[PDB]
Formats: sequence, structure tokens, C-alpha cells
Amino acid sequence: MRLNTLSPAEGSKKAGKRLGRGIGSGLGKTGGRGHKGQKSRSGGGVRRGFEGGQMPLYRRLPKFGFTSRKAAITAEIRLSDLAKVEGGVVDLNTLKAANIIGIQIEFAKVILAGEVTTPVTVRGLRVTKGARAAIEAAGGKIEE
Amino acid sequence: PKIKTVRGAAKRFKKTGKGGFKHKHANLRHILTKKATKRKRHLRPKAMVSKGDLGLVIACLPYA
Amino acid sequence: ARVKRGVIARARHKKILKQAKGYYGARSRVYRVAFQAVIKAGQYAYRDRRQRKRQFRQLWIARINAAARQNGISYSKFINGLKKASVEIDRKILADIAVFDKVAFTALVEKAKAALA
Amino acid sequence: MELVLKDAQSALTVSETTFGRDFNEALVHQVVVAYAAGARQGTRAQKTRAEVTGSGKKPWRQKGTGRARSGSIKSPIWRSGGVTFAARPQDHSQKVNKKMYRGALKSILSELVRQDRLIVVEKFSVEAPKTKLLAQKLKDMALEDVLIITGELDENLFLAARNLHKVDVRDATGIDPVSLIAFDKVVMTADAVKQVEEMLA
RNA sequence: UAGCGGCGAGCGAACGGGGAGCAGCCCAGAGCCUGAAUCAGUGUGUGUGUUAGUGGAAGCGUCUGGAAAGGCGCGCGAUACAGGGUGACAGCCCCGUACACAAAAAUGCACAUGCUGUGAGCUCGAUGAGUAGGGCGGGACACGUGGUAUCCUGUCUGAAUAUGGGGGGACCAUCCUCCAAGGCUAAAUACUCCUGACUGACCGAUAGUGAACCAGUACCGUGAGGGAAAGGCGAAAAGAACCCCGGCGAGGGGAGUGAAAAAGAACCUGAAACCGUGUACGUACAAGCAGUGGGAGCACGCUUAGGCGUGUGACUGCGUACCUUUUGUAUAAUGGGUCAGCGACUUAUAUUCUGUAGCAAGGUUAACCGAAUAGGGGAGCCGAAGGGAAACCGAGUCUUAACU
RNA sequence: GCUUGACUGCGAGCGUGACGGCGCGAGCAGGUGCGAAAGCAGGUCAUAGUGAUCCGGUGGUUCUGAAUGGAAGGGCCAUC
Ligand SMILES: [Mg+2]
Ligand SMILES: [Mg+2]
Ligand SMILES: [Mg+2]
Ligand SMILES: [Mg+2]
Ligand SMILES: [Mg+2]
Ligand SMILES: [Mg+2]
Ligand SMILES: [Mg+2]
Ligand SMILES: [Mg+2]
Ligand SMILES: [Mg+2]
Ligand SMILES: [Mg+2]
Ligand SMILES: [Mg+2]
Ligand SMILES: [Mg+2]
Ligand SMILES: [Mg+2]
Ligand SMILES: [Mg+2]
Ligand SMILES: [Mg+2]
Ligand SMILES: [Mg+2]
Ligand SMILES: [Mg+2]
Ligand SMILES: [Mg+2]
Ligand SMILES: [Mg+2]
Ligand SMILES: [Mg+2]
Ligand SMILES: [Mg+2]
Ligand SMILES: [Mg+2]
Ligand SMILES: [Mg+2]
Ligand SMILES: [Mg+2]
Ligand SMILES: [Mg+2]
Ligand SMILES: [Mg+2]
Ligand SMILES: [Mg+2]
Ligand SMILES: [Mg+2]
Ligand SMILES: [Mg+2]
Ligand SMILES: [Mg+2]
Ligand SMILES: [Mg+2]
Ligand SMILES: [Mg+2]
Ligand SMILES: [Mg+2]
Ligand SMILES: [Mg+2]
Ligand SMILES: [Mg+2]
Ligand SMILES: [Mg+2]
Repeated sequence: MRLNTLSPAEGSKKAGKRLGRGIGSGLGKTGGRGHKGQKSRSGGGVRRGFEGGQMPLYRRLPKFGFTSRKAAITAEIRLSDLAKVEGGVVDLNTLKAANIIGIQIEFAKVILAGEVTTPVTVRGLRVTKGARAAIEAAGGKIEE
Repeated sequence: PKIKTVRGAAKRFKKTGKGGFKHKHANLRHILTKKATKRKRHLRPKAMVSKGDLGLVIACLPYA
Repeated sequence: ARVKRGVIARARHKKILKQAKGYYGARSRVYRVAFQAVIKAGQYAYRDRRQRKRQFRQLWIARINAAARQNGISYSKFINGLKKASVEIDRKILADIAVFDKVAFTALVEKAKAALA
Repeated sequence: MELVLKDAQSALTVSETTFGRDFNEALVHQVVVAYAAGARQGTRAQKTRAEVTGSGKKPWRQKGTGRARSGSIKSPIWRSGGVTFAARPQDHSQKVNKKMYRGALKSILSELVRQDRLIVVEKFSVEAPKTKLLAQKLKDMALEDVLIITGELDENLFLAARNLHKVDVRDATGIDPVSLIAFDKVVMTADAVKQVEEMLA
């Protein structure tokens, strides 16, 4: 082990392409650009979504929906997150403190995702049909 | 700098569970009396973006 | 990391100009002209390694013909006669014998004449 | 895992994950390359055609003279012209994931042990900040090109090692990946081994 | 991201969170006690910084060489082996460097303290009107008049008075929150004409400044303005005394100096294009991209012959340059007089994919702190859940009254 | 002659398109007309008779509603 006996892993330092450096290289002259037109030019090319002038897809199609401001303050909790809180009591404050939900979250739902192995008390949170069965099976309690 | 979303595209496409995009069908805005109820019924549910168009939508939506 | 091309450039031109020795005027003096000369020289040399094989056989045939005719038979009938006689001596050797061993070549003609009789 | 002490003839109980793990060359290489890149200053520039001194006047008319068309006297095609892709100062430092850094240190230490380049001692100090005293201690210990890692910073030892090119002195906190490789032997104090073990979990 | 937007191209927040830094005051006035906190101007004193400086370790022999720092042998200093110079590469020759010190005088910053001016504390008051608001036209807000709150105001108007007024994004009620139409305020932030110290996977004379050099010069232009070229003898000038040809030339030949003049001032090295002198071979009956394949002869080497190296090339088969652009170019299409040097896919930040590495249902920290490539910092961000426009439901969900 | 199937929700499976789309479709649920019944009817023998998106209008609506209750505005469905 020396400063002149260290090598990178095979395939980890692939050499970059160097356009316009002769015939032998395979990338000489046009540099993989082909012949003439807009795309061959320096700074040449069309913008994202441009289709030649035909009404583009993101314009042919209509807009839909609205953004719900409530969805942004609503989070989901996995059963695998209940054991991660300090205290055995799962509230909005406990999940925030355990870094499970965002500081600005005002509503949360416990869902059947992962497993609950310890008895836990869930408070002031919505619980799904399946997650209620899982929490109660593990010796837990669900209160408003 | 950060890539900028094509804001018009963000109002028309939504990324689904497996990576594709859902959109609203064209032709259900006006000139509706002449259109058959069957035709207008099939234009009501959302549809998926086609293979040929994915590249275009994905280019417009780098943060989807 | 500024790189000066001089040493590499000089070696490249020198390599080409050395291959250009004996060529006329600019062809042995001026890089641009010398470079085109050396490529053409290689192009003809590639072509003529194939052509050499053609020119030598054409010469062997012509000599065998002359020597076959001196012994009263044409090249075509002589080659046929040797083929029927199961003689496998080639055109390079036959043309050599035609020049350096006129007695052995006459013996080959008799062997060819016998197989056509 | 046990490390034999040179002259004390004792043994130190060390983590087999820190001093007995297999060498990951790829991992070590990435961290040593990143370290040498982190030592880079990146201070330089050249002038683009925009930054070369002179005016925006077209050297000669577009048509009629028989000369190739010119636009700028600062053209990168031209002698005295700007540099096409002119350098700007740049930051060559790379991110090294915390775990990748520690894993590389573990791998280096384990190779030093494996190649019998790691020497453990109870104490390593000098009486006064005198280069001659350390030179004599190294001669007696049969050491020449060596890295001395102490538990806590020893000022006399640091001063005595300064004019010795083949010698460096570090506290356990100040260790680096290049230094651990750059010297023939590495002398570690019992307290330094204890401190490095706590660092590398 | 939310939004704004011929809802195009684009433009682009805030709330909240993590950090650097943190500091609060006065007037709208009178009385009581009075120069009581602070601030500025400025005399003095001390600390300390700047503007000159002082000391600063330790090597000699031998070899080569013109010369020793190089090789070899044996010593020695090092809190000094940063760096530079010295006849080749020096820790110990010289200047330095580590470290330790120094100011008659002027000045910066702190505190201490003198003086002039300013006012502290307490009680009772007072509480910014052509203003807020409005109509019209504009402008500013990420927000383009939109359903458009908020801010400024050119024009026309115009309140309430803490039982009062503003804001919470049209607007109303309720509630919460703040108090406009007076003023001051350090830090964290931005920058470099200049001064000092240091540093560079920056350049090294067509580069790096336009300028390594008497360069913003010479030169051009009425002027604003534009704007070059141009570095290297040698260690030391020891820069060639003296003689000769020549016009008391230019230039040269000797002599001498020097290690070298295969350093002579047009001076290190001294490429290429281009131009000569000499020799070998070919060439004055011979038609074309000038080569290539065959090949005699001549010259010159070999080998102790061996039908072989090297140079040349009579004669002979084949054979219309290169680039570019084109369906297609010997093309009578384009480009290049030749040489040398330079001259074109980069860089930053996002984003995705492949390779590779770490860790893995987790992965990783940003600013910043720092013990400074460590460690701290998990604010965040991506992922382990989706469906639906959404409310919402959730391994499902949406669709529909309900789905075979 | 009687009538409103020129139905509402869907749709196995196909056709034709670079795409946006366009077309054919038995069968399922609800409700309906005609026929004694088997049945037939989701317009017209079939293939032309058309205009994406944005912006805006009207009606409906277990959606949203920037402190909160409303409202404005937005969404969704129908349509211009
Ligand atoms: Mg690259
Ligand atoms: Mg081209
Ligand atoms: Mg073309
Ligand atoms: Mg093209
Ligand atoms: Mg968090
Ligand atoms: Mg509609
Ligand atoms: Mg030559
Ligand atoms: Mg040819
Ligand atoms: Mg330049
Ligand atoms: Mg870190
Ligand atoms: Mg911006
Ligand atoms: Mg904050
Ligand atoms: Mg603080
Ligand atoms: Mg000294
Ligand atoms: Mg020399
Ligand atoms: Mg007030
Ligand atoms: Mg106001
Ligand atoms: Mg509207
Ligand atoms: Mg409100
Ligand atoms: Mg005020
Ligand atoms: Mg400076
Ligand atoms: Mg220059
Ligand atoms: Mg030069
Ligand atoms: Mg003279
Ligand atoms: Mg001499
Ligand atoms: Mg001489
Ligand atoms: Mg010279
Ligand atoms: Mg002749
Ligand atoms: Mg001729
Ligand atoms: Mg011919
Ligand atoms: Mg043509
Ligand atoms: Mg042709
Ligand atoms: Mg031509
Ligand atoms: Mg030309
Ligand atoms: Mg009936
Ligand atoms: Mg509300």
C-alpha cells in the first residue's frame, strides 16, 4: 500500500469523449453531429416539447384539477414508524419529534404498511381499517 | 441553475405509480351537442401518455 | 496545464518526410505534398502486392508457351497433357526449367504428348 | 484481535473491524484522490475574447478586400486573441461520504497491521524540543521514515520533528488517509490506538 | 413548489424550519431633583499595532571538472531542511529561515483620566391630518386587472381620535393581532485604486497584462479614439592588445582571452520552408498526379565468393492529388503559395441513465460550528404507497346507484 | 298503427393511427318503446356534413374555501 500502488476499480473512471481529434478516434470532423441543419450548429437545437410547429402534446391536451392546500398539511404513517417514537404514545407531536412527519403537518393517517411488534397508543390520528387490526393485534390502543 | 418546469405541462400531466403520466382527453370542452353520448362518455376518464410522447412530457417535467 | 505541440508535431512531420525520400520537388520537401505522396505510395503498394502475383504468372505462362511451341505443342494442350499425366509441377518451376533445362522441359512435353495420345 | 507492543511486551485488545478488515483498494483510492484534490487551491484565469483589452471595431469590411471575414481583434483564432474556453478559479474539492471516509481509514490501518508497518508503544515523547533528541530516539528504535501518532498533542515532540523530513507527528484526532500511507512505518501510542478505535467505532 | 403567464416563451414567491449576528433608543413638555447614564471634539497616561531596525546554529578531506553545491569518506546544527544567490544540484560559503528582541519621532485602536458641549432618574402628561380611506390615470408587489388584498402617487377629494384606528389576499361577521401619517441606531453583509506578508496540479516571450524591454510609447486619425513590434554572449567583459587585405570603410584572415569563439556582440540551443558549393548515379527520340510492382547497369559497402545492404534508376505492367460539398467530382465546382508556432465540443449549476464504490429499508446531510479534508450540525432532500380533480379512503382506490 | 333506444352508466374483444385521436363491438346494470312471442331498438344502408388547446359564459354539484363561519374564486359533471 503506497501512493504509487493505488488504482481505481475497473470501469469506475471511463475516459470522456473528445470530439474533433482525427479519423482514428471515430469522432473526428463533424464530432458525431452529422451533416448541416440546426442540430449541427453551436448553440443549435429546439426547445423541450417543441414538435416542429404542430400544436404540442402539452397544448393539444386540456388542463385538469386543482391543488389542495389540505393535502400539503396531511401526512401518512407506516406501522413501522410507531415503534420509532419515544414513549409508546403516537400523537402529532411525537411523530414530529421522531422526524416521521413534517413540522407543519396538522393531520396524519396510520396505514397498513410495514409491521407493528410493540403495543402502542395512537392519539388524535386517523387509522385505516387494516392498520387498526394490526395495532390492536400487537396489544395497542386507538383514541381520538 | 435549477432546471425550470414547463408550467403549462405541469397543469396537464400527473406522474403515476409505475412512472407513466395521466392526462385529460381532448375534445370535451365545447361543440358538445353534435357529439355522441358514447364518444363523450369514453373521453371523460383520464388516459395514459403514449410511448412516443413520454420523452417530450418527461423533458417538460424534470421534477415530476 | 498549457500544452506546447512543437516536439510531437516535429516528430510527426519528420516521420512522413522520411518516407517521402526520393520523390520529386515538394513531394520530398513540403509536408502537405509529401503526406499525400506517402499515402498514394501505400495505396499502390497494397494494390500491387496482389498485381505482382498476376504479372509473374502471366510471365511464366508466356515463357512456357514459347518453350512448348519450340517442342511442337501449344501452352493450352501442354497444360492439359500434364494435368492428364498427373504432373503437379507449377508455372513458376515450369518457366524456370524452360530457360535453365531445355532437355528436362522437352521430357515434360513428351509426358504431356503421351497423355493426350 | 491483539496488537503486540514493541518494547513493553504487552498486548492491546483492538476492534477486528478497524485493524483486521480486508483491504478495499477502490474505497481507499477514492478517499486518497479526494484528499489530494482537497489540497488544491484552484486560483487561475485566462481572458475570454470579452476580457482581452481592445475595441469592438470590425478589423476590416465584410466583403471586397479578398481577406477572410473578421469581426473581433480578440478572436481566439487570432494571435493576441482571447482563450476559447478561458479558465476561471475553480473548487476541486470532492464530497467523501462520512462512512466511505471511515471505511477507507479502517482499510488503511488493517493493511499497515498486515504489512507489519503499524508499531504500537505505551508512550512516545522527548525530554526537550530538540531535533537531536528525537533523531537519537528514532536511531535507537531502528526508525527513519515514520509517522508518530500520539494520544494528545505533544509540543516538544512536534517541535523536534519539524526539521525531520521523513518524520511527522500527529495527535489521534488529526490523522488523515494520505499520511497513514505516505510513511514507511506508523508508530501509535496506546492512548492513540484507544482514541482511533473510538473514532472509527 | 404555490402562483403569474398571447396560461405561450418565460417569470417565480411566501408561511415555516436550520444558521451568522444580535441592542436598543429619542422627540412630539412641563414640573421635581439638577450637570447623574451615553455620545462627540480634544489634553495626558499606559497597553498594544504600524511607520527604520538588532542578534540569529553548524564542514572539512578526496575525485572529476575551467569552476564543485555533484560522486566518495568521515563530522556537525536543527523550535532553523521556507526560499534565494554563489563558476554544475549547498542544512553547515553568503542573504535568509525558526526563535528571541528594538523606537528619538509621528500615527491607528483600546481602556484609565482631565476639560468644553450634550443630558441621567422620577412623577404627571402628551401620542405625528390635507393624513388614513376614496374616484381617475399609472407604477411597485413572483402576482400581466384578474374574483385581487397590500404598497407608492400625477390628478380630484377626504375620516375617526383607544368607547378609536390598521392588518389577517375580493367582501361581511366573529375572533386574534398590531398601533400609520416624527426621528436615530452597532454587528453579521458588499467591494478593492492602494500597503505589507504569504500561496497556486496558473502563464513562461505568437503564452501571461496592450506593455517582461523608456508602452498607452512608436505609429494612424481633425477628433473622440485606435494602437504594435521588440527578452537570453559569457561564470566573469576576461567585449578580442598586436599584425595583414580593404577606402584611416564595410567585411574578412591571423594573434590573443576563455572550458568553449562548434559563445564575437545580428552573440544559448539553433528545427522547417527556402537558396547554394561538392560527390555518386540517372537524363538531350522523349509524352500525362511523377508513384507503385517488376528490373538491367553504375557507384559504394559486405561477406573472406554466395545471384545480399545502401544510393541511383535505363527499360517495363498498373496508375487522373488532397479537403469540402454532393445522386455523383481527375473534374474546367470549393479551399490551400510553402514552412514553423497558434487555432474550434469547454466550464458552472441542475437533471436523468450507465459503470463503479459505500451503506441499505434506509441513504445522505446544507448553511454553519470547528477540535478545520476529522468531528459536530439530519434544517432538509430522495426512497420504503397508492388511487382520486378533491374531500377522502388506503394495499387498495377511483369510476357508477352498483359493477358481471 | 303505437311510440322516444336520437336512453344513462359501462364494456370482453378488436380495427385504424407517430401522436392527439377516430372507429366497430357482443355482453353487464338501471330505466324505456314496440311485439302474442321468439325478439328488435344506445339514431338514419354504410362511408363526407368538421375545429385541438387557452380564455370566458350558463346550469348542476357528498369536492375546495389563505385565522374561523360564510362568500368570492378554483375543481368536477353537463353545455355554449
Ligand atoms: Mg467531459
Ligand atoms: Mg461540413
Ligand atoms: Mg442536408
Ligand atoms: Mg442533422
Ligand atoms: Mg425533519
Ligand atoms: Mg366543460
Ligand atoms: Mg531532405
Ligand atoms: Mg488507386
Ligand atoms: Mg492573450
Ligand atoms: Mg463533514
Ligand atoms: Mg431568481
Ligand atoms: Mg429563521
Ligand atoms: Mg445565536
Ligand atoms: Mg546565520
Ligand atoms: Mg555548466
Ligand atoms: Mg401614532
Ligand atoms: Mg395604508
Ligand atoms: Mg374569472
Ligand atoms: Mg382571510
Ligand atoms: Mg416610526
Ligand atoms: Mg496587494
Ligand atoms: Mg505579449
Ligand atoms: Mg523562444
Ligand atoms: Mg574590423
Ligand atoms: Mg586556451
Ligand atoms: Mg578563431
Ligand atoms: Mg546561436
Ligand atoms: Mg537517349
Ligand atoms: Mg512532357
Ligand atoms: Mg498507364
Ligand atoms: Mg449538383
Ligand atoms: Mg472518378
Ligand atoms: Mg479544383
Ligand atoms: Mg485558391
Ligand atoms: Mg308487452
Ligand atoms: Mg375561512
